Amino acid sequence: ATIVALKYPGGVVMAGDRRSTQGNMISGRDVRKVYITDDYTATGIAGTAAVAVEFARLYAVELEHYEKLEGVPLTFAGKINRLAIMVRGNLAAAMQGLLALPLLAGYDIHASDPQSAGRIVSFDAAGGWNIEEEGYQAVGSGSLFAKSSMKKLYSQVTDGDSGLRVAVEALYDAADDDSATGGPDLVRGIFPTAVIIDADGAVDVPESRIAELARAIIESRS
Amino acid sequence: ATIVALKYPGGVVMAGDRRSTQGNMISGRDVRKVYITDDYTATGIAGTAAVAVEFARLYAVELEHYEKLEGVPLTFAGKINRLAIMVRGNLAAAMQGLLALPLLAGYDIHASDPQSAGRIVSFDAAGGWNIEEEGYQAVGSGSLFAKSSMKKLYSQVTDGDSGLRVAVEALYDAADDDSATGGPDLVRGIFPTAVIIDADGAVDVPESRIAELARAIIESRS
Amino acid sequence: ATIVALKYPGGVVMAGDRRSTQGNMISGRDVRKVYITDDYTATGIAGTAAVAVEFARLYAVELEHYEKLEGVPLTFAGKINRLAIMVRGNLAAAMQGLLALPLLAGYDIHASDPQSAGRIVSFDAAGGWNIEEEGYQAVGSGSLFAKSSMKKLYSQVTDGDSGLRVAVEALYDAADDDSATGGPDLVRGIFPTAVIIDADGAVDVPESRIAELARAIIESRS
Amino acid sequence: ATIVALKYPGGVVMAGDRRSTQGNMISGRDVRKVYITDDYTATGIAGTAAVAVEFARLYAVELEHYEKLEGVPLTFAGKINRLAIMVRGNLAAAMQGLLALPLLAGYDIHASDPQSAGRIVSFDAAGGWNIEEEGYQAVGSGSLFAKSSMKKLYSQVTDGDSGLRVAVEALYDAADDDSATGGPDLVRGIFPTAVIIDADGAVDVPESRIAELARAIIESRS
Amino acid sequence: SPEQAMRERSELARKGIARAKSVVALAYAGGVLFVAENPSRSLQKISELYDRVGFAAAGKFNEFDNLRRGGIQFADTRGYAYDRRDVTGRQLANVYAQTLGTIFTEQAKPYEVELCVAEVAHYGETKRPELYRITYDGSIADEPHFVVMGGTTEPIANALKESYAENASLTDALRIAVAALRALGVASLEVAVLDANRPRRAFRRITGSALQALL
Amino acid sequence: SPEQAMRERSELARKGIARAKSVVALAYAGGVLFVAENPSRSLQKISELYDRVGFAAAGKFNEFDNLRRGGIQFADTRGYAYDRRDVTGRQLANVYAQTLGTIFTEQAKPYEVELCVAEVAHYGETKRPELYRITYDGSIADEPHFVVMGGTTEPIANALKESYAENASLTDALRIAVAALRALGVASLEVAVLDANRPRRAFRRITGSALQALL
Amino acid sequence: SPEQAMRERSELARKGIARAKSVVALAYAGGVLFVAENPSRSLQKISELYDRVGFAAAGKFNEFDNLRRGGIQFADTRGYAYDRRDVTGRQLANVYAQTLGTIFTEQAKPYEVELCVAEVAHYGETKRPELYRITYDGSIADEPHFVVMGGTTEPIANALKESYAENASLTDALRIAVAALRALGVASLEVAVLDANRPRRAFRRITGSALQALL
Amino acid sequence: SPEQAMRERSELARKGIARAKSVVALAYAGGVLFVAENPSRSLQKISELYDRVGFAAAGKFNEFDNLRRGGIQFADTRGYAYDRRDVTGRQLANVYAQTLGTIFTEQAKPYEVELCVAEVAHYGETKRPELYRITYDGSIADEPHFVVMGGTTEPIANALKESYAENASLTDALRIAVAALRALGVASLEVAVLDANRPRRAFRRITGSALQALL
Amino acid sequence: SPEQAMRERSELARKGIARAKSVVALAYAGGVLFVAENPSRSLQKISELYDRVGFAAAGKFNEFDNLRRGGIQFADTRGYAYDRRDVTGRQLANVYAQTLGTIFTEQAKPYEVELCVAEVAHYGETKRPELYRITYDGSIADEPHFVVMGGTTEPIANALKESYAENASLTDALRIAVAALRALGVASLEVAVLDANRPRRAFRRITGSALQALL
Repeated sequence: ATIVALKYPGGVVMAGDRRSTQGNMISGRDVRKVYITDDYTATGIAGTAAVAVEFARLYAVELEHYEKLEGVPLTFAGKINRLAIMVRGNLAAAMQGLLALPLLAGYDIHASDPQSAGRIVSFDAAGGWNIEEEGYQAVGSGSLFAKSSMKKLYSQVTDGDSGLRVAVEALYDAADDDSATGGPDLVRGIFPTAVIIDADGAVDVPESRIAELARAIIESRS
Repeated sequence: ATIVALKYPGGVVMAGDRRSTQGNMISGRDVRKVYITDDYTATGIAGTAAVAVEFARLYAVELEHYEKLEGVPLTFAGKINRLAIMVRGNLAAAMQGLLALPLLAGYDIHASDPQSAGRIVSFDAAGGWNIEEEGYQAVGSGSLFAKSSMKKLYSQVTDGDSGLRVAVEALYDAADDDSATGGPDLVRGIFPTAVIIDADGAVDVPESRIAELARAIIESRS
Repeated sequence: ATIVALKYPGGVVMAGDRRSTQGNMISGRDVRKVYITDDYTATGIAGTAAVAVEFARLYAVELEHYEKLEGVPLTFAGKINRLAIMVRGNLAAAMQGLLALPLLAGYDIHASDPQSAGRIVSFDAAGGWNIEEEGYQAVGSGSLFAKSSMKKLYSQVTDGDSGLRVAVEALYDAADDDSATGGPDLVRGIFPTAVIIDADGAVDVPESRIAELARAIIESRS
Repeated sequence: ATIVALKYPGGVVMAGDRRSTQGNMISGRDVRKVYITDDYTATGIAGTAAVAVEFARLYAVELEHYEKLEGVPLTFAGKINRLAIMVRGNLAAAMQGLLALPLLAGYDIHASDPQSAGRIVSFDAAGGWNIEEEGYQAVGSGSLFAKSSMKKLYSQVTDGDSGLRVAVEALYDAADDDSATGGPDLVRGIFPTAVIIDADGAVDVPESRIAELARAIIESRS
Repeated sequence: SPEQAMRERSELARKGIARAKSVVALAYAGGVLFVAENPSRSLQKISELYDRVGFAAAGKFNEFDNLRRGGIQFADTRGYAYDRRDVTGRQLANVYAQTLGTIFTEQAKPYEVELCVAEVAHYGETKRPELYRITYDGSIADEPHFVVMGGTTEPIANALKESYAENASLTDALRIAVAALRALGVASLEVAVLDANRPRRAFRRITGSALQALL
Repeated sequence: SPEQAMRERSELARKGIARAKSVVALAYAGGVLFVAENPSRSLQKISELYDRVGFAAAGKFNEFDNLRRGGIQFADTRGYAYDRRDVTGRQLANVYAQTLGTIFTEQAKPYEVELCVAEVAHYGETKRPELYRITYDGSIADEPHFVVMGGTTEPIANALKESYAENASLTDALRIAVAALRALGVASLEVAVLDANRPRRAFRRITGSALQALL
Repeated sequence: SPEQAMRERSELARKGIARAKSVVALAYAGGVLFVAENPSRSLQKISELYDRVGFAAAGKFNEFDNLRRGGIQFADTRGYAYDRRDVTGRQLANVYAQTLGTIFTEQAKPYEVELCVAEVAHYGETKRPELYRITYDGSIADEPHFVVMGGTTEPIANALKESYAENASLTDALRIAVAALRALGVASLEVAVLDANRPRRAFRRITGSALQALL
Repeated sequence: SPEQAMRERSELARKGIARAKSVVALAYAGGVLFVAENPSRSLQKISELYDRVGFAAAGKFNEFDNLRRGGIQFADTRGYAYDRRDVTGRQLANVYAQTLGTIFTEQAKPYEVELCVAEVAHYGETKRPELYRITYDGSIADEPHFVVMGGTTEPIANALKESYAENASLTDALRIAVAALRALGVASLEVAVLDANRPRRAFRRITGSALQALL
Repeated sequence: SPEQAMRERSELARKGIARAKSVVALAYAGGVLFVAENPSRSLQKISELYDRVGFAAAGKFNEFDNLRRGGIQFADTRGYAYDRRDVTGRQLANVYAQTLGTIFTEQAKPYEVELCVAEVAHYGETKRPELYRITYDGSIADEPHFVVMGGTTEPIANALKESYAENASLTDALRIAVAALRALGVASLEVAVLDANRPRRAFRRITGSALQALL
């Protein structure tokens, strides 16, 4: 399982693969791991479908509950703090074999420069968080291969389409190197899922755009 | 022990075997493991008779209690959530040697397309759940053989009779490969139990239909 | 220690041996392990005299307490449920070396067919229960030998006397194969104890009938 | 340490030795282990002087407290039940190295046949109790030798004097075979203590009667 | 002075029930019939408790709604602990009498409600239906024919004391009760039955054109 | 002023019992006979407590039903803790007197009940039956012949103070008590006995045509 | 005397609500319209509870603000425990009636508030809107057309009982309600709607020049 | 006003004891003699507490029965914690005075009882017997010769203030006390002694023909 | 009678505040100005709560000192749990209204205090200052220009209702408020401002010769 996130001028993009495994046995082929949590943020957890959907459900409930009580949404720092509290309150269970490390992507609407308002936040096992400054991040078992691919491909990113293409290619490289990550499935027609957040909000990327991008990458590598 | 479930156009079918074992010793020959829990759902737990009947009893009590308090039945997602809570609240005891993994089959009456309203939900040890998209699922110690048999036989399913026949044949293959699963007993006249759920509700399949189907399969394999 | 139970047309019979052991040392020769708990049920626990008498005492108190509070006796299913709760609430102590597995025999007066109203219920270590459908059951350390003897002798049972004779012969075979079970003692005059439950209620079998039956079996085997 | 009890026509007799040991070292030569607890019962615990005296003190307080509150003494079965509760409430400490197994002797005044009104009750580690039917019982580290001696000598018991003599001889045999049991000490003049319970109540046996009986046994064995 | 306080609390409760609308329960050939005046399709006065036990009430809505939820919880717990066939309407009527007596004694304001519990026989059995009436102070009475609660009950009680026919049909009994309440179309009427012919669950509501036909 | 409050609570309780129906207990040759006026087959005024101990009450149904359940619980716990033969009717009468005195003193409204506890001898023994009467304030009295509770008791007490015959038969005693209550057929009568000839459980109810024959 | 205390508490609460300002809720073609007089942009009288449920209140600000926070907490917990589509306005109205009745009975001073709960149909469905009115003592009523709370309600109730048109437009309904409240510009008016055409969240506020245009 | 409340509670308690029957305790040559009027063989007024300590009471049966059970529990616990010879009647009289004072002060109704504690010397010792009288408010007094409690005590107190002889026999003392109570056969009399000549337990009851002979 | 008790508690609180000294808060070009009469340099009437939130009070010192400490604790906990920019003066005013209403209702004596909460915009932002007034019973009002609390407020309220100029300077506003309080030198005056130009913490005190120059 691998989720990637990268920043482009005017927004941020996040994408993940679709495989779930029980040892060496493939247990799922259509897992969704990236969820929109509010109008300007999205979360991705590298794990089973249930853990991702449940963590995203609880985080979205907390954010909307605050918005309804107080009349205004939380600031980006407040959202990071609430997520960090939820992650920290699970360390004993994580060391008991149930560890969920999330990745957060968002757009800050109160920033002075809108072209650099995209944000990426990662978390560690102890519950610590870091705002990333290089422009990309990856979590999961193929995260090192994906990060090494983005390190070489990031110079080509100039807007949303280039960023989406680079994210799909990084996921393809992670699948090429690690067997717990699933590649594009042309026989069944299953492709990675992506979310784009910009000044207008977080939207889901349609499956045909991802399919055309993945097919172009495959013909390029042939 | 093995329970199978598969989707056909207009409904869903679920069936299980009748054997209980204590090591290599046969302890039961007439175990019932599939129970109707409400008018449109059925549950199957791979285990002893008492665990299956008690889990089904508690789940049915919870569903009817909600229906009586609120005046309306729960949605399908609410039923999944309640079952997932019950499964999750048993993980320590499961790792203590008492693990019960249920399989849920149902018909959603609020879906827009009635021919695809059948649902199959599986659970994992940690309590996670997945809605299945391939059309069939199996749990138990012979679940891999049954799933490999359904993978090859699923193209023949076009309605309720074909689905019942394919389910019985998958259980026969599981019994042929794994000794904890019991096959059709012609000397004693004991056959697997099945439930069919469609737009009119969940009904038990009579024993003579299953008996004729199993006899035809046996003469085909001879 | 072994207790046997079998169903005949019009009732049920239950019998147990009289030996208690501390390792290889004989510690008791007159242990009673089968007790009448109400007007239509009897219980047998394979163990020491104190455990059997105390469990039977508590179960009888519970049944009579309900009957006095509510004005009516419990149904057979309610009695099974209460016994299962008591058995389940002892699992940690059972794994601590004090395990008591009971066997229940009863006559259901609300059944439509009085000739098949006899019931036999067994319990497992985890607390699970099963209603038996073959016509006989045995618990204890000689239960396998007794069950294999009843499997061959059950075709001769046509009424209460035949059932009593087959039960005594099964206990004799268990004693012949396992040293923790005591056989008929002709020097001291100690014989197994039996209870017969029919439409008129549960009664204790007199010792001279059992003595004559055991003597006839012994002369037959000589 | 050994305590013996046997039944004669018209009553019961109980006697114990006087030795306490700390490993192989003799730590006491005048330990009293048999105590009168009420007008018709006596208890004996195989152990140190303090444990025997304290257990007997608590049991006597409980019996007299009930008699004062309710105006009548408890029945024999009620006394057995209270003693069994006290013994059961000590199992963890017993497995922690402090195990006290009591032996109870009594005379039932509400029995229909006064010549068989004597009772002997033994207890096991788990707290279980048994009413004895053979006529004698022994507890302690020399209990097997004493029981094997009483098995051969019990045919000579016809009244209180014969029973006392057989009890003293059984204690002598236990001392002859096991080194934790003390024999009659002729140099220091220390002899076993005995209690006789009959229709008139429990009385202590004077030391000179025991001394003459022990001297006659010693000259017989010389 | 305890007698003055008891008299005042009783007067308060009886004024409270006197200003409410009327619900009547009748035993007929197929079970028990519940008829109440309710212009709201959203707040119900008649409900089920268990498989063969029914609930009806008159007075303040929130108080008897709380009572109905508590009774459902009690019946479900008892049925799961012992078994389903061990739950009867007598136990529910007794538990309601105890809780209403406790509320009347300990609480600042008594409940202004009147309750009725109805039970029918199990499937394939013949037994006369039972009707229990529980009053605000905890008094419990057993009625063989009919129960009238709420509003002015004497004229309705007379109009039913006459013309009541045992083993009557559903249509005749419905018409008779509708006539008796006047001493009302599909709207402003809530109607339910306990159907003894049903296999497990005897409670069902009669709504819409099906109720229109039977009127 | 404690005296005024005590007088008012006593007056309230005695009015409450005065409006209830009458139950009478009589000692005869075979044990104790319970006769009460009860037009309901569903709410019982007479019950058993233990093997040889019986219960009877008059007044508000829910209060003495709660008392009867508590007494059954106490007797069952005592019998299991010590043994069965160690449970007597004196202990039950004492525990009832303590709880009624506590309710009379601490609670807002006293219980409007009157209780009677009856015991008979064990099987194969000869001992005179005992009757204890417990009053709402906690007073306990021991009666040798009969107890009358509920309603107007003076005329019934006279009609039984005369014509009472020790070692009378079941039929004669039943007829005598039925006559005395009038100062009633199979319906509206609840009848039970404590039968000293029974091996373990002495309580049994006389219902239907068997009661009709003995009248 | 319970009746005097109840009368005084009711009088206190009704004086309290009588001195407050008026808020009116109206059902129109696209959902429910909330119009209230509020000269403050900082303390709001109208709020949302869940996806299709709205909140309105009149009286003391802190009391109904506490009630609104409690209702939001209840709705969020219920939606997370079962699921989102299982949360309706009926449950919220019932829980509000229970808590207001408890406050009226147990607390020293009753709440001087009047509440209204509104629900609309889910996206792509056709169902009539529901309006529930909850009163300080816990009374709950179901209204089909409109609810008027606070101040003097009879003239506003008449001015809306006439001229009310079902399936009216947003502009016509807004003008009609603004006219009825006079029996007020962008300032001193708080306006919100429950828009049935929205996919998930139906609540939105109309502020500023957008409200000016629609007037 | 605390003084009015204290006066009323004292008056209530003294009326309560005034309507009860009389029990008298006398010191004679062999110990202490208890004589009481009790027509019941089942409810006892005289009891033992410890080996050489006796109990007597007058008034309401359930209150002093509760006190007697508490005293037995206290004596048994003290004897087990320290030892048997460390339990005296002074400690019991002090604990009774403390509990009666607390009941008189804190509880709604005071106990209408009067208690007496008697102790005798241990076996093979010579010491004068002690009699302590504890009153409902907690007052404790030490009496050297005799104690009279219950009913009208002045005439009995005079009839014993004369004719009392120290070191009298059992028969003479019994006759003297029986004479003094009249200012009664085997029935209606409860008689017990604390016998100083007994080895451990000094309490024994005189019943039946043995009591008849000594009269 | 709840109305009499509420009237008496309100009268007590309003007498309590009437005997206190006056504090006035004014919105000017650079933020909010606090001016109070305080002859003590040691017990302060004006304080800060958070980065841009200020506190002022009138009445009994210990009560509003306790309130100020509680508000500081609440603001610090909220800022640490969510973040600093998520703490506003509206939440503090709401929490103060809730706690003052609870004290007015449940406690024996109400608090004789009047509170004011002021907030200014964050650094580099343009937003009008907000002034909230919280009254002893829990009433909360939002004021756009100025708040006057304590003593006789009508003449000061008029002297400020005239001559108040928006976007005035610090010196002019200080002189104007000093003039209005007379309807006072460096001593007997406590002066503080919320300076919107400060980066993080907007609260600062004006003491000594710096205050002398600006007068």
